Amino acid sequence: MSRAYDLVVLGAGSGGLEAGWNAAVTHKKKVAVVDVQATHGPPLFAALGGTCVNVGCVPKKLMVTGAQYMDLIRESGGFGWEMDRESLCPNWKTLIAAKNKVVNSINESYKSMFADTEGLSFHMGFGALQDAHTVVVRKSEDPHSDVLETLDTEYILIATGSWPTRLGVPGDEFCITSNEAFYLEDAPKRMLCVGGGYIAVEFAGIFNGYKPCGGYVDLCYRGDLILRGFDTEVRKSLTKQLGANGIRVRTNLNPTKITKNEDGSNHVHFNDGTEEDYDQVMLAIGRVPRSQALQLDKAGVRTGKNGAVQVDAYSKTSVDNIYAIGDVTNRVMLTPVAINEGAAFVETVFGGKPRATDHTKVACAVFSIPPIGTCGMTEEEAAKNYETVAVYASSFTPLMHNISGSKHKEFMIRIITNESNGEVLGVHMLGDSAPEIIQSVGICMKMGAKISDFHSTIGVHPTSAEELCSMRTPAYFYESGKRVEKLS
Amino acid sequence: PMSRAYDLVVLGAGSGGLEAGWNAAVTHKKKVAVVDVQATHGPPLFAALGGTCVNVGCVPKKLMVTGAQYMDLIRESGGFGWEMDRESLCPNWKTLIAAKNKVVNSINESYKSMFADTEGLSFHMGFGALQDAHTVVVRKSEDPHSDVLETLDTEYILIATGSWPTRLGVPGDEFCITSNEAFYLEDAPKRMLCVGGGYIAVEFAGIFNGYKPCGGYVDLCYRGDLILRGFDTEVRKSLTKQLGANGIRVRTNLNPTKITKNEDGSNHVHFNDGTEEDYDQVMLAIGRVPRSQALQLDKAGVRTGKNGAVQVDAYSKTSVDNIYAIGDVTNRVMLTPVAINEGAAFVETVFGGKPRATDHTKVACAVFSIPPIGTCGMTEEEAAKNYETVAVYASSFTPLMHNISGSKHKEFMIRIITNESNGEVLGVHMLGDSAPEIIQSVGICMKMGAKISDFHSTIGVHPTSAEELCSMRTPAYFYESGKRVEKLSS
Ligand SMILES: Cc1cc2nc3c(=O)[nH]c(=O)nc-3n(C[C@H](O)[C@H](O)[C@H](O)COP(=O)(O)OP(=O)(O)OC[C@H]3O[C@@H](n4cnc5c(N)ncnc54)[C@H](O)[C@@H]3O)c2cc1C
Ligand SMILES: Cc1cc2nc3c(=O)[nH]c(=O)nc-3n(C[C@H](O)[C@H](O)[C@H](O)COP(=O)(O)OP(=O)(O)OC[C@H]3O[C@@H](n4cnc5c(N)ncnc54)[C@H](O)[C@@H]3O)c2cc1C
Ligand SMILES: CN(C)c1nc(NCCc2ccc3ccccc3c2)nc2c1cc(C(=O)N(CCCCN)CC(N)=O)n2CCC(N)=O
Repeated sequence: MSRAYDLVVLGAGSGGLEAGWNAAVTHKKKVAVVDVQATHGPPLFAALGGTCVNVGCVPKKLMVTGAQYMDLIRESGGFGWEMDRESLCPNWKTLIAAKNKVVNSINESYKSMFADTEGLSFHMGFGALQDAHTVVVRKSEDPHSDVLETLDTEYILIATGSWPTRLGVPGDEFCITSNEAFYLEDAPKRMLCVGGGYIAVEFAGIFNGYKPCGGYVDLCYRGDLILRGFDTEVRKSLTKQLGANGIRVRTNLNPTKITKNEDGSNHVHFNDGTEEDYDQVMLAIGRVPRSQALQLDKAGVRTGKNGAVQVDAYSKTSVDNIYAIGDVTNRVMLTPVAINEGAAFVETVFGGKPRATDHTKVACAVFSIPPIGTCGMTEEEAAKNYETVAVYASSFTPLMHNISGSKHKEFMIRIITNESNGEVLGVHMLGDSAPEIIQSVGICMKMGAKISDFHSTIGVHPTSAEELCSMRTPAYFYESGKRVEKLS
Repeated sequence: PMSRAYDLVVLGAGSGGLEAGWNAAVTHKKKVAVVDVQATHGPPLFAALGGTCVNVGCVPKKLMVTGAQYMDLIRESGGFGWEMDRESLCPNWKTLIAAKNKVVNSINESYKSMFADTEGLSFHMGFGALQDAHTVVVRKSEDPHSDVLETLDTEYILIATGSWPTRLGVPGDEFCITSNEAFYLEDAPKRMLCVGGGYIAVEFAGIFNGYKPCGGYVDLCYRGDLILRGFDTEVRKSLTKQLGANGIRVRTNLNPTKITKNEDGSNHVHFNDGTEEDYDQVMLAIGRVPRSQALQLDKAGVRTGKNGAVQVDAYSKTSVDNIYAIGDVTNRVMLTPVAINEGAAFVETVFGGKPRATDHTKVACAVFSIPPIGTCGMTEEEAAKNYETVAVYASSFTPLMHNISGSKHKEFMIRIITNESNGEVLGVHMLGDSAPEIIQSVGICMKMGAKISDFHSTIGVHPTSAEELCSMRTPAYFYESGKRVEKLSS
């Protein structure tokens, strides 16, 4: 008697719109894809495309690229580009519109996909399990709410991604998350980004860019230094060049309460004791698995660490026929990984040859101004595992930044080796054009690459990149996981 | 053997000549002498302390090209909300030229400082020419009959005089200019013919383009059908498109025949197709002869020929046993990170006593036009005639930033050339923004024998122009035995 659908994917995400499209076209199995909304926009935010196309990195980088202009219009003067530059402030209006046009360009492009592909079905609403083989689609995350559709399936994939995490404090209602920020009407004059994640730091740089003439962006981390887990030396070099943009970072400082004001402002109590009136208060304080209202309890698939769906090597949950990927698994909160995990799922089940995604030596980026590329492990972690760690480093001020007046801007490179055999463990880069370089580095590292491989390679002059192959001498080492200056 | 004044003389403070001079003077402690023709950058000799790559080469070029790119990244800002008076946006050439004369004349001072701060590495200011296998005489002028200042007595000699812009070889060449005179022009040129299809005329075509005074144009001009001889076909086509966009008339199959000054001062240019047009300037970027024609290598039994290319073996050792040559005057590969690598290999050879030969192959080049290009390895065409079964992976698109910019014609082209036999990457070719940065890290993967099966099993970075290198799994076409097909005849 078999069954009606072969698969039903919960979430039209980076991770779900791989898994479906691969099962429907490259294995011709019947697929349903459940997602809450047609196209981007409040109040559902996340749409067809996922949380990295609508309220993700696609719109993020567009606004960041716009925010890069402030610098490049300031700098221009030194190369003889004579300009008004006495009241040149931008227009947040025309950016968000042009940004929407493009997210909306993608929103309608993916619909064409369903209509024009046989065996690939859209089902609008909230997904929810009733049993191992039954996925009820409703109007609300509420379970007493109305059954729009009832899908009958052999397999269930879960790809519902993240949802940004809240402070749970007085006046927490008056603050905003990443989502809300993409759909603000004006450019906050007085601005506060809370947190120290890529989430925040990027958004600082954005808001920093679109200031009405006079007005500011305060950062706020509850710890000592911004960007937990990144290269400590790099994290510092950033906090300075952030400072030079105008961004006032503050540290070991947490809000205690917010309240709304006379003119709709937000009065903010701090942990230190100071009180200020900002126009907007962004909580960029990480994000968490969205596994609450799927009723996994009902079908009996384990969750745990902040509701993260528990999965084996191969993305298989505690019920054999249920699977999970992307951010709800909680393995890496990224777009390119959620994809890979989902492509590996189809190769495993419908594919034929079992496979599970390789989560390490993942080249990453943060689009700060100026931006960071990092792949592999920090000297801090390297010291813990490997016998002998060697640590190369170099830093310099690119040629243009002599003429450009931005004398502070500097490029910084930090390579980390296993001295046991002279193999590369991590590569950490700050400066403009970084994340472009880390990608093609990230390939060499995947193969397995020694510092001798790097310094045995002729340069591309003149570029920021060529100091990858001009780093021969180590700056210090680690033995027993303890810092040194030569091998004893 | 016999006790000499210096251990090593070097003719030219080049990228090569200064790498050799320094490594010998500190890590092997020899008494080195380095000859060059002037204090600092500028006319009439241009090339100075720091080589034909810091004074009238790569460095100051790539500043001016960063300076040109701000034309695009201004009328491009408009779409991101950057409303600004673009009314009569006339850029000041003088302030860019000013800015760079300050920057170069600081690397020049910073070279003086290392010389006078370094144990027995001496600088000698003149035209250094050979007297015998152990002698180098330094004259005030390039003419042999010119006054003598020094006569260096040495065990070894090194030739690092590099290259020199080649003449057009046609009446009216006296009225033209080269790379050299361009860096030191008083005003920016209104009507500009950039003559030649080398990477140097191309890069320089943007300079006059970006910095063209209002109501002015630039024409590129070349011998053949497709500019940048020897780069990837599909790149060279797709580039010329965007030079058109940028606002450049690329007129191929053209070659000026005669030039004659006018009344105002502009240049009246008889073309090869019986055409006549007027230009305020005419810059030739047609080639680089090795620069050996006044060193008297004949006189020391050093063998020249092949344009002036000093004849050298797999370890840089010339026809004479104590004399060596490196950089552009050798005429192997004419990049700067080669001249340097040819230098420090030469010190490991002679003074190190653990010989090493410089490798000229799988060397990543890059061209700084607008947009730029990054290329390492061999072109589809060359590779199909070395291999049973080549396989051309290809991809191209418009970025996110141009989606909203307006210049939605802009593209980022990535073509991977593999040997189908074993899927090993014989060559990568890239157009578009941030290319030369990405290729540098790619040239490392290829030097480790990169296979395609490595590229598309490495997780990507979202969202980046580069990430499309790992996205390519399906080959566009193949080349079964030197002839393009559409699938392998299996
Ligand atoms: C501001 C921001 C910037 C980012 N920048 C980057 C970056 O630069 N690079 C990078 O690699 N990663 C980035 N990320 C991370 C990346 O966006 C995510 O890791 C990725 O989108 C997760 O894909 P996914 O398959 O897990 O599902 P998601 O992308 O989260 O998609 C989930 C979607 O499925 C649907 N859905 C969700 N819940 C349910 C439910 N209960 N029932 C039914 N349908 C549901 C909704 O339509 C929702 O939009 C960023 C994230 C954010 C928030
Ligand atoms: C416009 C332009 C752009 C370039 N762009 C790039 C690029 O992007 N990337 C790249 O890798 N390469 C580039 N190059 C080439 C590079 O800059 C150098 O020319 C070369 O790579 C280094 O050669 P060299 O070591 O012989 O140096 P050179 O500088 O050529 O050494 C010779 C120097 O010695 C002196 N000298 C010359 N003749 C005599 C003599 N008879 N007696 C005494 N002293 C003498 C002069 O100062 C002369 O400059 C470019 C060149 C030009 C002209
Ligand atoms: C090969 N591939 C991975 C995909 N191809 C296509 N269409 C045909 C593309 C193509 C290009 C060159 C080819 C050369 C030789 C043979 C076949 C080719 C097919 N649509 C694809 C697609 C992946 C997808 C797809 O699902 N995504 C495409 C994301 C691209 C964003 N720039 C989102 C995802 N699931 O990861 N889509 C959706 C259509 C679209 N462009 O919106």
